[PDB]
Amino acid sequence: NETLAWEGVMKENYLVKINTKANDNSEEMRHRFR
Amino acid sequence: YKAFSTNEQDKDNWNGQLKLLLEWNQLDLASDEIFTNDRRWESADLQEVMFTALIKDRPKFVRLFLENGLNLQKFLTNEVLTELFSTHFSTLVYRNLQIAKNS
Amino acid sequence: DLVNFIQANF
Amino acid sequence: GDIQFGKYLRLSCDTDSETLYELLTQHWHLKTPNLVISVTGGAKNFALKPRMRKIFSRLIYIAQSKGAWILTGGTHYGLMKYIGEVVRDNTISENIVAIGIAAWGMVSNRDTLFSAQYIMLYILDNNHTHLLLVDNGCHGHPTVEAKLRNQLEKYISERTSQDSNYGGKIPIVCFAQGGGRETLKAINTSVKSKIPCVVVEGSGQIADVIASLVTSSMVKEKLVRFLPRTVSRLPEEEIESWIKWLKEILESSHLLTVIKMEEAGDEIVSNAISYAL
Repeated sequence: NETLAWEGVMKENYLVKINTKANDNSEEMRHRFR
Repeated sequence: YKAFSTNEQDKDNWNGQLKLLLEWNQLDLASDEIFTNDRRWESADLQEVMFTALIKDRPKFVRLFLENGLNLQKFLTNEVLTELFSTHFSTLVYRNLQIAKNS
Repeated sequence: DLVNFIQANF
Repeated sequence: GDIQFGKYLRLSCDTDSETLYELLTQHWHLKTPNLVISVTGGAKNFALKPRMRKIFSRLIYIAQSKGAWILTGGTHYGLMKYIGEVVRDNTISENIVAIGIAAWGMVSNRDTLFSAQYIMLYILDNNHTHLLLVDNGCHGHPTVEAKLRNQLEKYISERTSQDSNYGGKIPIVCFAQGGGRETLKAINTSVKSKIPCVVVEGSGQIADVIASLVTSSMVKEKLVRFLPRTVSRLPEEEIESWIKWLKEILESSHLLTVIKMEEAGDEIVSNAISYAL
């Protein structure tokens, strides 16, 4: 029960980590250029 | 979408407009226009459209519905799950699963 | 203790 | 009525702010080094956004790090429920104080006082540590917190604390993103005193209006562009009040601060709060 909640929190952290890794491409500069 | 919205016969329709935008895989338009803000759709307004999205394999629309306020826990109900498993289950996949379980 | 104070205060 | 499944209470407008602060500090919790207060609309129509989710998670993290108090509507609707959920999530991973001020009159269930507990208009979120309900009467549920909350914030602002530098005072920042009208009134009253409100030019409509602004025609066109249906429903008389409040807010810019949409940094929230202070 509690362990499942902690698991969900860590899953959220891991998903955010994946999203940050994807965004680390730094391609937003050209979009801001446009 | 422009023709439907400007018709004025169904301009007030927030449900038919969403269904039409779901038929064609246009996620940005649905996010920006249909939901936007200052609309009291509530958690019960997305029931049928989200069911249709699940049927039609619209992952992005499913994610948008879930994150925009839909309560998945309340969504899943005994009748809904029975109707989902009874018929939409692919017959080929059903036979394959039966064979695998039996053998 | 505190609840008694709340009685009069509020 | 104190409920544990935290502390709850019923309040009267005539109650002195000093007595309430004395109760809070002496009885329950530690002194506050910061009073981040989030203002938004109480309507359940709160379209969750990705960047808004990230921003509010960062805000909660900062509040926990500095030990700040968080004052919210506490009605379990839209941004309220999520801002409480982030507090719960951080509490399961040294404590966050998330006082929530709501209206007794607008509350549906009545559980008079020992620790009466009920589970389930305007039900109140139980995910906030402390809840303060104020209604001297008027079961019609007109907003009453819009005065007590501001009085408490002002009094705590004057409260001198010899810590966290800031000239022996307390930061008392005012975060605002919701598109509600009562949010406009709250911002106006906050800026009436020297409270540095901060806005984000994101999904918020009344917030994007002020972000873009920083005349009568300008305000009218902005609020029509961002709130076409809302302004259409709004009467002509209320437009004068809206324009007056917008002019009052735009009068002072040293207190008001904005967050740009281009900035995608992880610490933009802390940067905004720090620059405002």
